[PDB]
Amino acid sequence: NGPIIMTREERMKIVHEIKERILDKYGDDVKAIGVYGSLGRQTDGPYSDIEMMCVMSTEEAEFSHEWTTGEWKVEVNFDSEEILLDYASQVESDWPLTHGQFFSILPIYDSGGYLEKVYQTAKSVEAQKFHDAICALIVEELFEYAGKWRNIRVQGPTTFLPSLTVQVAMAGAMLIGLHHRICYTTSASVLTEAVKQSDLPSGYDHLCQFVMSGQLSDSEKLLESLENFWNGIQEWTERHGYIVDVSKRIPF
Amino acid sequence: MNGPIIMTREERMKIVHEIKERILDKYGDDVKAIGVYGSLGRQTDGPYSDIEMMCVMSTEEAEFSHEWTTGEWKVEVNFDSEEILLDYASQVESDWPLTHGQFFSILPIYDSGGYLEKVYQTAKSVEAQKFHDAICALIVEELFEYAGKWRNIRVQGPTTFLPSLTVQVAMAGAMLIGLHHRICYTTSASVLTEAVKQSDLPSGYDHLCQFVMSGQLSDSEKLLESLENFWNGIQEWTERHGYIVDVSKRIPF
Ligand SMILES: [Ca+2]
Ligand SMILES: [Ca+2]
Ligand SMILES: [Ca+2]
Repeated sequence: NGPIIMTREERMKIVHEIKERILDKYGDDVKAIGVYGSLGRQTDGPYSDIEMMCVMSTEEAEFSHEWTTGEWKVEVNFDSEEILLDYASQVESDWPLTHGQFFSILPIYDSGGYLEKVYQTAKSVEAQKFHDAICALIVEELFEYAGKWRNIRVQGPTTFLPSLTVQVAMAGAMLIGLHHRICYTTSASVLTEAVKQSDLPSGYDHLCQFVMSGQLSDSEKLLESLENFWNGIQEWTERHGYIVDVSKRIPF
Repeated sequence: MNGPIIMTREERMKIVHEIKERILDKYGDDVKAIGVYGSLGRQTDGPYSDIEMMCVMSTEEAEFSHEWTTGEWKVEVNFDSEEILLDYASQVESDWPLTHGQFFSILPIYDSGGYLEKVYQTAKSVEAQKFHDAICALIVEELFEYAGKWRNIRVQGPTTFLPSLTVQVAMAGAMLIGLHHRICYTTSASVLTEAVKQSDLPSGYDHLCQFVMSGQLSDSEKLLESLENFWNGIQEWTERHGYIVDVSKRIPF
């Protein structure tokens, strides 16, 4: 029947049942249990899934249980303190999408201030890591997407252009999120929050309008808008000092 | 950088061999094999395609990569020990149809002892249970989650997320189809076109892909209807093929 509507009180009842199950099963190996995501922020919608995190004392612990009841869905991640802290301090290309977890933790069980430590680690990441992540995103994603749509212009298929344009808009949102060091609230709010930030690359707002309105059938206009955004990227990185090394033909 | 420039396969292969000689110079007899994959590996590279290369190392626990651009072209070279690579080649994730075509597109450039053939044999010999498990996980981890997201959109917005969400659902449906038929899509651009040509699709998937491929994603009510129809098709299809776990308990551990 798919996911059903639930109240925040019903979801918190489920969360506390899962907390008791975790403590019953894993005992003294549990350091902390938290709720994150929309429920952690107390902004869960009628149909939201449930996301929980556990900090384990066991070295190298890294597993998860993710299931449905037919009516709702739960994901519980189990990590050692060291593994969780390392993950909280790594800035990947999709950091603005993934690390909102650490700014939305609602502690429900904690034997020693562990979840507060995780939050402090996540918020204290040095500026250089975002600089590195931005330069990596330009090479690994945006430059690659530019080749993809330039291939489409000369040989098709234009049937990929709507999906690719969605992917380019999301990559630009990651670029903006890394620059401003902000984690988007939900996947649904990524594009709306991205285009409200200051110092956007030129052409990004215009590109996102096609994506947000769903008007992705004019292939020529999309290709022109993608090229305009790609040009805006170049000027923007120059403005903010996100300079990619292009000097080495083989960098090893 | 003016972005990716037009190149011929001849020009791209010239770059590939320059990279090969550097790899052999630097790592020497620790290099067991070097291959090209992707579109260049398939001899179907387009004018603007990037370059992807793989290196099998003899070195214990070797696992690194170099990914760079010259401003005109972009290269990624992955270096893995044989055991690490073969383990990766036999692991089936939700995006297996998108990642593992690599192992069916190897163009051998250097090979000291049948290593690249071994990689290919490992990738093509994955047990059926791993695809069954990956499909059941994909249903929970992505499709069920997406259903909650678009039902939230129906009742509280934002509809500005619906075109992107519909694209993501179509892609997840393509992963489901690719796992079921054991097929790896050639390129990112051909995922949906290849997916809808497979047999025995969940009901509603063709209609959903029609919105995504045409780019006509502005009618939110039509998208929501199409998504629910595909979600109904998922229920019927997974049940008919046995991609079903017991969901009766609130906590299954
Ligand atoms: Ca790539
Ligand atoms: Ca790798
Ligand atoms: Ca999730």
